[PDB]
Amino acid sequence: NHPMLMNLLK
Amino acid sequence: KLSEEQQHIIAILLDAHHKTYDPTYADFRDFRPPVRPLSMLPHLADLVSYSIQKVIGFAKMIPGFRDLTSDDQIVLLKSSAIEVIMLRSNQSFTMDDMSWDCGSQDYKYDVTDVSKAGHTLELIEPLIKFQVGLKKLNLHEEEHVLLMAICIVSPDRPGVQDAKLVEAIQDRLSNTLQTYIRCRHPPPGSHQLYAKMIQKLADLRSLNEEHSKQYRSLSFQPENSMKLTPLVLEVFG
Ligand SMILES: C[C@H](CCC(=O)O)[C@H]1CC[C@H]2[C@@H]3CC[C@@H]4C[C@H](OS(C)(=O)=O)CC[C@]4(C)[C@H]3CC[C@]12C
Repeated sequence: NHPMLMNLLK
Repeated sequence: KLSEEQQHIIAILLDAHHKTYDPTYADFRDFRPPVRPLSMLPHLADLVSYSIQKVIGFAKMIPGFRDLTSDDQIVLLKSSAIEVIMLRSNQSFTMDDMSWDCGSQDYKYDVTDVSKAGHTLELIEPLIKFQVGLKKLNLHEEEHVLLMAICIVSPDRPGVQDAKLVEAIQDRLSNTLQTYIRCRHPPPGSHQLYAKMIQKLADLRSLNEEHSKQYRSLSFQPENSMKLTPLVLEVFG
């Protein structure tokens, strides 16, 4: 549920 | 004796840290400026938000971390971020004047500065005592970066799915740290050093909890929330 965090991890 | 695998882990975490912690603090200029009530909140919110991004960059380069699910990566970083920020901050912390000295007087933060961002002494007094105890350990950079990586890859964090893989990754790191202390850390500095480092991880859980509590209070009031960043709002909730 954490779009920004996901983006930065990928 | 340090295995080949273990030496490689250390070299990678050192480079990962060098790539994500600028000891000239050049980027601090891009933050909303400091002001010496919630006067320091814009600056410190930006600082923390930036630091969150840097921690994510560090975490990504941890041996084994890539093998975790996306969801697991998310829950580890969400719960670890504040702790790793507090750990990594030890590098700028100086016991001379109990301050974070990030290159210049503009970016030199003392008890009163970091108290002007909505957080009370119930967090700051223990945070500062933490920084003192951690600084007295006189860690080698190798130990510092291992401790941050261990902190991120903790199997007990709330919401972790594949706890056994998280444990496996952490063990590799723990075993590296233990072996490194034995081989490369001279007595007396090395005396119970592993046990004292793991104790710092316990202290950080307590600091995280208190930070959470105060973040809820701070952020309950929309006019204060307004002053944060979208990343901070997402990570801390
Ligand atoms: C300046 C140093 C970092 C120096 C370095 O990296 O070398 C950092 C490390 C830990 C940080 C503190 C962590 C807890 C608090 C978070 C808060 O932020 S908030 C509203 O939740 O988003 C801002 C105030 C706050 C009290 C922070 C102030 C800035 C500190 C002290």
